[PDB]
Amino acid sequence: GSRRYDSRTTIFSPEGRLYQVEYALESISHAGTAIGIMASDGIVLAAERKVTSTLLEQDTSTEKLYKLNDKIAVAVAGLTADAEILINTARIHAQNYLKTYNEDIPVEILVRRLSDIKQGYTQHGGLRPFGVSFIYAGYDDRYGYQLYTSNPSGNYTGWKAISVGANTSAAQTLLQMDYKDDMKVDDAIELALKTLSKTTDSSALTYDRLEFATIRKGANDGEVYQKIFKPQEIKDILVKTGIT
Amino acid sequence: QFNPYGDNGGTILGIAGEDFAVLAGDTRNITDYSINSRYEPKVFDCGDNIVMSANGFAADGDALVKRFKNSVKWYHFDHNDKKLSINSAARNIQHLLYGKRFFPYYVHTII
Amino acid sequence: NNYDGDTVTFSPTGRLFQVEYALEAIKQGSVTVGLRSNTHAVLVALKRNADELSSYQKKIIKCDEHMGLSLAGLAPDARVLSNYLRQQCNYSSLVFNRKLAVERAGHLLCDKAQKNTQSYGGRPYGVGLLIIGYDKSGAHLLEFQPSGNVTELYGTAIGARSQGAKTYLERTLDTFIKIDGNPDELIKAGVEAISQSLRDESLTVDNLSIAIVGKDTPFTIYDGEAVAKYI
Amino acid sequence: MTDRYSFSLTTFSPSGKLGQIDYALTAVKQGVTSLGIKATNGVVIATEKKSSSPLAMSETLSKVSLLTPDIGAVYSGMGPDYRVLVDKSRKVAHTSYKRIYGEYPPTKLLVSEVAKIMQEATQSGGVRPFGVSLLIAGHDEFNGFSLYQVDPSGSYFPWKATAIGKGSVAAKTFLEKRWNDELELEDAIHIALLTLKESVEGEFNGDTIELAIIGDENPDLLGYTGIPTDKGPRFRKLTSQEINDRLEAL
Amino acid sequence: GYDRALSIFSPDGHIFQVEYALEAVKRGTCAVGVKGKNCVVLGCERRSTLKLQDTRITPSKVSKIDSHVVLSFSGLNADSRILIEKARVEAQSHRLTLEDPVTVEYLTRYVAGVQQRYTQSGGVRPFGVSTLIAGFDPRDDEPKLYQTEPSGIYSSWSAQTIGRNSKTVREFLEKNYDRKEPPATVEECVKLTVRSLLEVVQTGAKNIEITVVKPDSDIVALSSEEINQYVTQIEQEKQE
Amino acid sequence: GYDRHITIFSPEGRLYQVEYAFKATNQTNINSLAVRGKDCTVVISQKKVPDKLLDPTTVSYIFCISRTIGMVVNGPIPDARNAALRAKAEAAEFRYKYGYDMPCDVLAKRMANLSQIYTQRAYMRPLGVILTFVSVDEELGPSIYKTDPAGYYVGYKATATGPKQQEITTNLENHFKKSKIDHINEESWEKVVEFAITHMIDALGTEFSKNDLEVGVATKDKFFTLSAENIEERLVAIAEQ
Amino acid sequence: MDIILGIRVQDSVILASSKAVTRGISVLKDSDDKTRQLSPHTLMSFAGEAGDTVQFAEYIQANIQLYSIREDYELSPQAVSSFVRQELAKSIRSRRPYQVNVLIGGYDKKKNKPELYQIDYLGTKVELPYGAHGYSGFYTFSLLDHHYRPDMTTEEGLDLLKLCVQELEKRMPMDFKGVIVKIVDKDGIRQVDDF
Amino acid sequence: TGYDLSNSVFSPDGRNFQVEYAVKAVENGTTSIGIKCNDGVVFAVEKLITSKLLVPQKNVKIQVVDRHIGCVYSGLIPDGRHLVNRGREEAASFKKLYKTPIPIPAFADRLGQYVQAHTLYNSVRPFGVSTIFGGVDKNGAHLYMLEPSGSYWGYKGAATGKGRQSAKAELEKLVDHHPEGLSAREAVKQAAKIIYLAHEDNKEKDFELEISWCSLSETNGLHKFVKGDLLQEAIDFAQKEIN
Amino acid sequence: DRGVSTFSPEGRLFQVEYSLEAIKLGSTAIGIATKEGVVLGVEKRATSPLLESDSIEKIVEIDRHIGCAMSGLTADARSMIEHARTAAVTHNLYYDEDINVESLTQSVCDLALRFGELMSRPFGVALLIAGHDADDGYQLFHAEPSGTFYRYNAKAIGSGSEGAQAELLNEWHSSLTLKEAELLVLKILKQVMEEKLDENNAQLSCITKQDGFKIYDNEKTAELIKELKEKEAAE
Repeated sequence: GSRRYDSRTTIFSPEGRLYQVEYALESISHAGTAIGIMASDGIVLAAERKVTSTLLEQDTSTEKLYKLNDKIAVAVAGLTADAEILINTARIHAQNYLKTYNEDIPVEILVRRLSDIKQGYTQHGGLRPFGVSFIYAGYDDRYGYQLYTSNPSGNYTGWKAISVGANTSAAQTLLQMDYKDDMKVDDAIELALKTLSKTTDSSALTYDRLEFATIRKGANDGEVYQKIFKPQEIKDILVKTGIT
Repeated sequence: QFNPYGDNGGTILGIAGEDFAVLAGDTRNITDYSINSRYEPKVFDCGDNIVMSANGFAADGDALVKRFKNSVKWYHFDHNDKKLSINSAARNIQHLLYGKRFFPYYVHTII
Repeated sequence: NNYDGDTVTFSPTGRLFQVEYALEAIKQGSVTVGLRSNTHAVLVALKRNADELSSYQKKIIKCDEHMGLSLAGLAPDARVLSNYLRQQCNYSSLVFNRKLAVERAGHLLCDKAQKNTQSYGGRPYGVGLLIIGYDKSGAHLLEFQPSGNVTELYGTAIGARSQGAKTYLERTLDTFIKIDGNPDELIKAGVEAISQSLRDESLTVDNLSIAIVGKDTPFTIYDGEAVAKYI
Repeated sequence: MTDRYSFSLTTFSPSGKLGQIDYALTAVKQGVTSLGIKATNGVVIATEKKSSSPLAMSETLSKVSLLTPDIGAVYSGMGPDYRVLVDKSRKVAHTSYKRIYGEYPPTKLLVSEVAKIMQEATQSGGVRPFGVSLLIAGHDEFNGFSLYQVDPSGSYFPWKATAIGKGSVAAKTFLEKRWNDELELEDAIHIALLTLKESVEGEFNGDTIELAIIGDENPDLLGYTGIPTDKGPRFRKLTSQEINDRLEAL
Repeated sequence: GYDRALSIFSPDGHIFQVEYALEAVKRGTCAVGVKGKNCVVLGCERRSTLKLQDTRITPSKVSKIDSHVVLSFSGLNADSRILIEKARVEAQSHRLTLEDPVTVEYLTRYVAGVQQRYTQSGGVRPFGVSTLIAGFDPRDDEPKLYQTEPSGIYSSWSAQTIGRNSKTVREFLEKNYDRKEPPATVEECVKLTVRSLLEVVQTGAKNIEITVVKPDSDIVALSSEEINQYVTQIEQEKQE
Repeated sequence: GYDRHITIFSPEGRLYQVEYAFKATNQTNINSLAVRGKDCTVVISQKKVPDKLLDPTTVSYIFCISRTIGMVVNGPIPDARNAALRAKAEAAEFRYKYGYDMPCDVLAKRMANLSQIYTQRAYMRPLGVILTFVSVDEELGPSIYKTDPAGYYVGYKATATGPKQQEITTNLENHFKKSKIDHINEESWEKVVEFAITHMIDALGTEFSKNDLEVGVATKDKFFTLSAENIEERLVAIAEQ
Repeated sequence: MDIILGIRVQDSVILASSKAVTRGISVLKDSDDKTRQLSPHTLMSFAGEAGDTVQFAEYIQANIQLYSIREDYELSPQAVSSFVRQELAKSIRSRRPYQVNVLIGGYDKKKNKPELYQIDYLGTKVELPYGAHGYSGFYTFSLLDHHYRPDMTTEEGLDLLKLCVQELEKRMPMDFKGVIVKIVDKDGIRQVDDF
Repeated sequence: TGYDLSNSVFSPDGRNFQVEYAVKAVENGTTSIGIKCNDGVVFAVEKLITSKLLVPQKNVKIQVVDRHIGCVYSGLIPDGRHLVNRGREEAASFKKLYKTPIPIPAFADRLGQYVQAHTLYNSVRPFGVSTIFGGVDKNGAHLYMLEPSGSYWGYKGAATGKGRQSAKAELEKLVDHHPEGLSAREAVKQAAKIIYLAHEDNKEKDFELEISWCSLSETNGLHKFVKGDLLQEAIDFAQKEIN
Repeated sequence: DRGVSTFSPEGRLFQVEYSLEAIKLGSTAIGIATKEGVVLGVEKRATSPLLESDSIEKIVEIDRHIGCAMSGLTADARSMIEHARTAAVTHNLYYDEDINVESLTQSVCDLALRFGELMSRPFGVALLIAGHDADDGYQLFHAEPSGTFYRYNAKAIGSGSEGAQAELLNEWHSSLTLKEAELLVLKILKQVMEEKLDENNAQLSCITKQDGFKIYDNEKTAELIKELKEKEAAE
């Protein structure tokens, strides 16, 4: 019968590793680097686009940064198409919670569920896992600002600052070296860009090869605002930190 | 409207002695004011020394007896030809009847 | 070799190795003999214990009052097939008030065994059966193989070393076919036939199993002290 | 019987590639060139109508397809995969949008829906990926004119201008040289025809070239009159004759 | 649906997928449980290749199933969430139908059954997780500690460890735990637990977690300093 | 090398099972041809009855799908009949649902989509056949539409299929290069059938008796096959020319 | 069932709920507690169809207790009341709908405010200073309209409740066998044992 | 390669080897034939008598479908039974909806499509039988033969199994020597001979002959078995012609 | 691979034969049937001194008249026990009587071959089912994952079984008393066990018509262990 053509996506190696998870992680390591940094007064998301062309429409684009609800966003590393499947799930999950409890969903709860879905694909159903790692940036009135990452295994962990995708080893060392706890948002913005600048595989860092976002309470009083940066705004913040 | 039940009349009677028991019933079968049959027996030997009658609506009575005799058959098949005791027969019949709790067999059963 | 992974694969010469391997389990099974006259049909079965501390695996199953079988090979498969047979016999009685023809019983088993040989994931039945019965056209003996092939016979045997019994019955044919209206003489010829298949062991009292069905005889099994008469 | 293939046929190799997506892209690579260019007041999508035989009637084979009145598609790769995608794309524009909101989906969202269908063929049990890349050009009130590319993986990107298939590498270089953000629709059509002549080997005329635009509303193509707010489809397929007119002035 | 038998016997009578699940447990961070006279203590190693971790929000290694029972584990983290969720749902279901919270043994038997089920079901792999489950039965002061593993077998332990280098720390507990005298206080019990982790961990910095469970739903996590004091104290008496 | 056993891509983006289904298309070693008149569409196919024990009348690769649609098949008969039965069911359902007769080109597309599905879905094998659909459509006029195991389809001025297809194709191409038009400029279908058989003979370089051929004709509102006697009458007319 | 009242005062929510359980012409029980603690600072009283009331209450209770464990956090009264409303709203279009009316009295620890929610079997939710289900309201709403103030102390709330129960004992046709009273404030839930 | 291990896989020639392997199982079986005649059809089959223990006349191989159709087959017997059970279901449902008994060409395709269906997937095995069948309907007599591939045609005469070539040659003679038509009683005789002539290729074992027929005049259009004096008459005619 | 339900060329089911290999790796379990009762005994075999030995539960009650000992992948037995208990209690509900030991055993054995591509693999555990009924008296059954069950006068299963069974062949006769059988199980367990037999690392039980099925306390067994040491030094 058909058994002959079955890869068996959900089995252990003799070392006790999930082959497909491992290989998906290998896949993700060639994806454009994404960085999240959490400050006392906000969160930065910054990501590098896969080697853009000059004729690509840059302003009406979305490859790396996505909005889940008004309080939560994600940075993506891996297959975009896979990520959008999971994003719409997460969006629906957020709305079910709001409808049920008349309260915005706590950041972790959304992250846990999305991670649980990924986990399922590694244990049953014989399908390939999603080739995606997320950085979740969000706010709720229990833990305030939070960063999380989840990967194809369905494992998630919380962070002060973290990178996913390409060159995470180099990227993490540089963040570990300059990160401080009292740090403000605008310093994190600088750290984020200065890190990508050093870890990119490109000749130099330019506005057109970047997506950028912040989550601050720097709107008006006890209420949170998400800012997905326009291309001009990224060009400005790049000059403002003298990287160009 | 279709009425799935009817009343076939008749009456039955069981008495227990010290080392015997009798189960009797008339052989008349009726609907309304008509006789269907003057001899249609409704007391049956079911094997294992059990006799049974299910009086009331004949079609349900026959269905039940048929099912019970069949129960005796399979009791042998499944339990090394063991004899079905009268108390065990009784309990088995309870489950046959109550299995149709929401669409009952219209019968008074005696064994 | 390359073509024995499952029942759904033909070999290049047109063989079904999984069915043939199923046939092989029958050959390892303990011998059982079937034969009939025009008034009775008889099964004799050599039972097999595990050691000196164990029971002797029963080989004969009653299907209805007028029908039953003996088994060689996987016992659980015989349980499934005999159960199916009991249901078909029963269905025939309850619905039609008609005892199931031994011939129809055979057709029904063939078709049930066949389904397991043409689809993915299943396996063939690993058991052979000898069905005896007395119906509206007299005494009958059938041989069931899990290939699906069912054959009507005067006499036969299946299992390990059944070949001895099979040649004896082939020689004894014109004698036993006419043991009409004598129960114990048909059983004697069955016991004589099954003896042609014994090696380094003789028929004991908890070793031998006999069944008889016929004109004025419900299918019934003899065991233990009730077979001592025949050793 | 039935599908016993409930497991994925596309899986990660140890190096992290997804083989079947890669190979689907290779099939797109062999496909005949097609392209799209975005002007300020329109979009143009074009492709070669390379024929199977001169006995075949290539009018009956449409490589450029209307999806909604303001959205059109063209492709490179395996035609029959494209054909069923157009069928599904048309239906999904109704079932998951028009039947809900009473209007047609905006370009980006319909593209998103097509991409989803293609992604699912990259992960679902017992299927291979689609062997095509699509270029989808459209207009909607709030986003204006747009042009998207959808790949076998389900990925999509917006473009000012691009090409796919056989001679894409040359064509993309050509388009970079001639594109600007002030192109008027007629200019883009002329650039499209120029780019396509490089990749076309044999005859180059109105019968060997298929070409459509997303531009102005066409009330003459509506079918009826009397509702001011309905002004007609923005999608229009240029006639064999219309293409030839622009080939003299090439 | 997907049917494949992934857990099957090999010719030597081994189910490799179950055994490969144990390999994943082996790679997991160490976990240990020790029961006192009057308490159970669950300690867990935390690998220090991860700094810049946010420990307010990062998943804790010990989890409450109910207010009186806790579960820790070694192996795949994502797998463990599935078992914890089921156990928590079962805990509430038990209270609802029996009008009594679960016994630790019952809750263990349940989690073990789920794991077992996944070793002979089509289309699924076994859980790459072994658990330590501990607490106190309702209205009972005797402490309980159980261990489950991917095969589905479960059992009671005076003290036990799982995960990487758990053989080294089982060695330690085997020489350092007297059956005739269990650690008579909370203080004593937590000490023996931290001591055993220090055979394997490193500096006991952000590297050791301790959770202390006492009768009548009395459960608390120790903070860095509280643990640090045990770390600092153990080392001074050590230089001998 | 299991990428050659099921319909998944090979490293160079090919589908081998689809390609091997095309090779099964020629297994019967029969050639077919279709042409359009003014009023009609004619399809002719070789008829070879090797065994003397066969009933010649039951050997056919032309099917009447609907009252108006005819279909000729190049490939093994079991797959051909499978394709025929489905198309009949599809054309009948279409009429029931939409209140008008299924057009040739639409039926062709539907069968093409069904075929595509077997090229993408793994548990389904492609049918080893090529389907040439013919009619006189009420909107489009005389029509030829052809489907293959890849799910490809297109309309034709005329076409041929089989082992010697290329000879027949170039023969027909050459005629239309000359004739300057899309069709056989002929009044009666009888003469279009005569044209068809004539160019079949030139292209193949063989002569035909009445039992070597099989002919189907589509006219306004009906499709019909010719009998051996109708073909004999047609062959006689060709001889006397 | 029958009588369930609630009053939110300055710092707490008080729930009074009748003690009788009557079936036919027999009062089977005169000490029935028609309430369940959903979380340490949230209490739900209930009245309606026999069997349905408790089954529903306990089902909600289990769900909230499950949430509490999973998230190691107490859900706000608003969120619990919304969860409860959604369950009832599902039920009304069920094959057999739960016929249960509830009052949810909670203390929100983030806001430091008491909150009272009245929800009927249809899933009609309203936040109120005081609430009643059934015929109770026909007497108590007018009485409370008059004597209620938003800044009342827990003690004043209890005296206002005595006045309600007295009016119900005067004019209600049936003997509801007095009420069990519970207070929900910043320190949790406690029962007054002499009313 | 490995193309022959899975059913429904095209080889690079364009063949499905599993169906070809099924044909080998057919070629391995006993011989069976069909002869179309003036107003009917005749079926016969060779039944190898393996041993004296087989009850003669009692292992019937020919099967009736509905009241008017006979089927006989060579190869895996249970596969043939399965196919006939399906044939019976198909004829029952045709009669249920359309009232008229199923026409023979119509019936042929029901089996054809069903068998062809067993070459479409790797999860089933092809049928290991060639089936000769036919009968009489409102358009006269029809004889059909159907292979594991699902391929079938109409026949003047047909044969399959170990002795197919022998029988075929013998059948081709009859077709040449009787262009005007063979009669029912005639064909019964001829069938007996051909089975005897084709038994040379299976001659270790001796056999039992079995014949059936549908003729519009001789059996009223219904399938009946040939027994008693008429069978012995045809057995004898065959005994003549081998000697 | 190859189908989970495949036959070998010798006509045996691969998966069934392989489960038999896992049962051989199991801890030893022994049962002996007598006219005064059936005795079941097991080697507990704790993997470390820290594991509390009374939590090892390889002897199990099915009904008051039926008990069970296991050997092999013991986690696989939980659902077999659960089925057994449900079958027995259900039988009593339908028939107002005790369920026959053989019928019980048959019901359990029906589960066993219900595997393939129903559960994903055979069971990796063998059971000694022991009980009493009024029709056939005291009985001992050995239920394998092949779906086959044999009645035994005495039987050993597990790693020590081939040695133990030869030992049981000599010692068993038709007139053993209950006390004799208890000592005999203890004796043979001590022989085949790796570790030294005592009241903590082995366990006893029996089923009598009068008192039903009972597991023995560690105190009670300790005294039978002392008693056995005394009988054997004394010749």
